[PDB]
Amino acid sequence: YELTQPPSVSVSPGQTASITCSGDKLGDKYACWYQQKPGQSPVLVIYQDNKRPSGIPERFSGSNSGNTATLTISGTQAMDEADYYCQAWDSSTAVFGGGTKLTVL
Amino acid sequence: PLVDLPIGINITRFQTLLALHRSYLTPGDSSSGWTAGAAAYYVGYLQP
Amino acid sequence: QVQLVQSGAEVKKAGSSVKVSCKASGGTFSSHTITWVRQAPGQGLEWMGRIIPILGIANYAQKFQGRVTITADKSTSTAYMELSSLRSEDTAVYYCASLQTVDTAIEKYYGMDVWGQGTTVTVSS
Amino acid sequence: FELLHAPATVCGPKKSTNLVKNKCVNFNFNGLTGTGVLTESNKKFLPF
Repeated sequence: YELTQPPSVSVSPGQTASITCSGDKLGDKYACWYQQKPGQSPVLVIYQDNKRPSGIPERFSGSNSGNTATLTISGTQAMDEADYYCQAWDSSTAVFGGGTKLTVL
Repeated sequence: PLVDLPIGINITRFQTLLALHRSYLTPGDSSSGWTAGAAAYYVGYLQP
Repeated sequence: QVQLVQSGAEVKKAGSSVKVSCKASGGTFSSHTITWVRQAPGQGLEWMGRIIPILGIANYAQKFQGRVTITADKSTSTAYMELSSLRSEDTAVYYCASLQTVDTAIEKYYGMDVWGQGTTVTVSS
Repeated sequence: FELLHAPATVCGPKKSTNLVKNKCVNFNFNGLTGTGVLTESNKKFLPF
C-alpha cells in the first residue's frame, strides 16, 4: 500500500536499466508505470502488468515478481530523460510514489 | 422453451453480442484488438 | 479521440474558492471516466479522485476528504469541481485524464490513456 | 387521458380457491374452463 523507491538512478546510454518499485504486497495487483518528460505531460507506457501499449516503441519491458515490480529498458537514448512513477489501483484508490529520475551521461 | 416476453414491437434486423478479452491496448485508443476464440456461431431463418 | 483542453493559469488571492474544469471538445463526454491528479515540484503525484459522468459516482481520496466537491453534468458536457481551505503548501499543478471505462471494477484493467497540459495555480498573499 | 394505448395490460389478479379431488367439479385452470374428475396421477412430464 505504501511505496518507497530510490530517489534517483544513473546509467550510461545504450545500457540495460533495471528499476525496482518496492512496496507492501504489490504483486498480483496490476501496477502501472507512467512516464513524464520535462516540459511534456505524462504518458502511458505500462498497463495492468508491465504491458507496453502498441504505438510506443518497444524499448520498455518488465515483469511482476511475488513482491516486487521491475522495469527493463532496452536501447536507451538521450531523449529518454523522464521520471517514472509506479502506481496501482488498490482498495479502489490510486497511490503515487516519489518517482525516479533517470540520468544519462 | 425458456421465456416469453410481451415486448409488442416489430423486429427486422438482429445482431450478435460477443464478449472479448483485451489482448493488448494502445495509447490514444485506436480500437486495439481483443481475443475471445473462434466465435463460431450459426444463424438460421424459420419459415412457415 | 479526445483532447481534454482546459483553461490557462489563473491568479487569485489566498483563502478564496478555487474552481477548475476540463473540457473535452473531442470524443463523447460520457463513456470515459475522468480523474484528476495533482503534479507538484519535487513532491511526486497526488491523487484526488475520479468521477464517472454516466454513472455519476465520485470516489474520494484519503487526504482530500471533505475539501473537494466534484460534480459532472452530461447536458453541459463539462466536469467541474469546487475547492476551498487551500493553503500555500497545497499549491501545485492540477491535471485531468481519462480511463476509457465507466465501471468501478474495471479501472484496474486500464490506465490514464490521455493527460491534460496542466493548469498551474498561483496563490497571492 | 384516454386508455388503450399499448397491448400490454396493467390490472388486478385472478383469485384462487382450494382444490378438491375425486368428484365431478367445475374448474378454471388458468382460464381453462371445464368439468370432470380431478385425480392425482402417476404420470409426469416436463415442468414448463
